[PDB]
Amino acid sequence: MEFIKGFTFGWDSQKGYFKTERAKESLRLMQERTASEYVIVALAALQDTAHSTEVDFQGSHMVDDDELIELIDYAKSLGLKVILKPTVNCRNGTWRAHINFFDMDIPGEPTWDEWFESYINYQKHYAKIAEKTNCEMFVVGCEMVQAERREDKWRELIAEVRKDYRGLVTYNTDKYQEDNVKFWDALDVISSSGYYPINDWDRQLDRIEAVVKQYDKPFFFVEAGCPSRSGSALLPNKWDLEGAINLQEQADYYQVMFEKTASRSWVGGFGLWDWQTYLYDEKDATKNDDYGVFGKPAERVIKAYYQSR
Repeated sequence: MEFIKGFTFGWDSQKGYFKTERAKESLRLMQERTASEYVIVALAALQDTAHSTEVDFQGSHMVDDDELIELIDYAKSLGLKVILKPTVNCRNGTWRAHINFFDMDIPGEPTWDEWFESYINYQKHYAKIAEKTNCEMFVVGCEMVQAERREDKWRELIAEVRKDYRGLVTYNTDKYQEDNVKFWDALDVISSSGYYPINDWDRQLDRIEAVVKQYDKPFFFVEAGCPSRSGSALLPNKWDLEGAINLQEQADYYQVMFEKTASRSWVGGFGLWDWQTYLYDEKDATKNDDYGVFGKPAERVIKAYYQSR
């Protein structure tokens, strides 16, 4: 596997976003300003709470199949490779790492089999799209920490995805959880959200290196990045961190992340987080405290390193 110079796209998208010209424009800017060669198209189905059972991918929150195929087709037209990442959020705000049910099946109660029935049908639907558009990779889940223990149901899901998609298949685990997943053998690539503190890269990379050396599969940080806020470089996963705007902090994180990881040949790339479909105007970049790199010093750090290799 080649080093994945990737960037995440579309996380802000709702139904209709991908029909628009500005969506196509945000994508080209992302390729030109970053030198990304892969785009990770991250989408979010909806379920009501962390313990609901119906996973909704048809509502206004979700792009339609045709505008998704247009957008992927466009990315490939720009010369991009495409990684398709369909995940789930909760309407009540709960981070999906908490989706979880009783180990036992209780009569009046939601079960793992119900949630996996819906989530697998969600997954199969976009596996079919990943195959017909020839996506290079498909990531069947994202940061499902409390659900990772159901390795039986995940392999069932993976099996169902393989019936629909011939390509590379991975699961996206959370920071510090790279070894929590006991089903990497059923997959082709290992990937985590590498939101690691700016002062802790040596210890964490060393920990992950021992884990991936057991598997003989490529690995990459399918999520990684940092808001431009004071305090963000210590907790870069915290999207809602409270801090003053700080563009240098974001660039410093990126600069150290690449220094620390360029030495590990097993770090197989990044899905940097994240590039919005509806991009803010450049004039506004210096006032943006968010993950975006457009028009910030970090934009130049990322492209320079993606040039490096």
